[PDB]
Amino acid sequence: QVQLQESGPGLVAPSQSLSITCTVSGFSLTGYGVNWVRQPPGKGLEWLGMIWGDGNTDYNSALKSRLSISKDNSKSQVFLKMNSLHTDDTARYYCARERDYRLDYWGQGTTLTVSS
Amino acid sequence: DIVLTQSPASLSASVGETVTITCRASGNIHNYLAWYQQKQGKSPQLLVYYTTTLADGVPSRFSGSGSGTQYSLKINSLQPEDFGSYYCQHFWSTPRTFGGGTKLEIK
Amino acid sequence: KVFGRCELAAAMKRHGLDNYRGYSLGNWVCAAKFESNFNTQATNRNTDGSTDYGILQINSRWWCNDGRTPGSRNLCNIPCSALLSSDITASVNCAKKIVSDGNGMNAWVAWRNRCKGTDVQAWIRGCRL
Repeated sequence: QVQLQESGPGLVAPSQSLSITCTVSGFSLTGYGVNWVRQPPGKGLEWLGMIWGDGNTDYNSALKSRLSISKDNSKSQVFLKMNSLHTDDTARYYCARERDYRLDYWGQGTTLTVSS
Repeated sequence: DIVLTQSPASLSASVGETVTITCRASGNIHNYLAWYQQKQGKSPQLLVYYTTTLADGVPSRFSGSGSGTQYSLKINSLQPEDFGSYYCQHFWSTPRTFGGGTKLEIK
Repeated sequence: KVFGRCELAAAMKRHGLDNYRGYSLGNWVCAAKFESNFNTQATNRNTDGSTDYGILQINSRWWCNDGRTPGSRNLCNIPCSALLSSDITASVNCAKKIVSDGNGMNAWVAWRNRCKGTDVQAWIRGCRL
């Protein structure tokens, strides 16, 4: 059964770095990519980046300097690390499995609010 | 970066109508385009990938078409559970981007 | 014949492999790179009387008949030397028999261990198609 589940801090001040976890089950992280996508309140989807099965990463052009994605294949976890947080980073964050150029399974998302 | 222009922003429709949603790419994405449906308060769900191929379990009333840079999703004889938002996404190299979304709502 | 990546890609698309059973074209070019290193005459003897033939390294005990392997099933119903051609039609038609569903490319160990999960589209970007 393919499952992806995000866990994150919920609320953060600009002085913190954000770390969100995606724990997956039902597939190996060596055979699939995992993408990270966010959606601001009542807005459309925004692509943040990905990590391929082989460990290579690719990022959204504008956000690349603030983002870092990594994974631990034995723990079945993928991490999105984000720093220099702004209030426009308030969104629902999603990890989704990529299988041969489509995102076929999505997590439920975690809501993050960026405060003062 | 290839940008996708999706239109319309909203569509009002009755059950049983056929509607069409379009995404135009600023550069050739070579058929690597996917469509997602997002119901109120749910995760996006894959509908169509590589322009025309229905995902497992999607009903045949959804059809995708397009080539090069203009692409369409057509929903024939839409049903109560088809109302929600729809998004297109390209997969030609990186960065990937999404269309701005179309809200399909009840008339 | 040793193919160039774009030329093999164009020939594969002409024979219906692009999105065959949901597999994008780059998968098929990445498999040929790691299996035969794009050589139509490639051959591999195994630790059993089977030998793998041609561009997609098709096995003589199961898919083609070489009249030399103990137990030949010959499910593609083809002689193994027909697969050693510079035209890839025979090799593609047998590969299409092998891949009966969306998990069938696991038939090639090199694709599963070296292509699956990587950016296989990199093999066709910039090719005319």
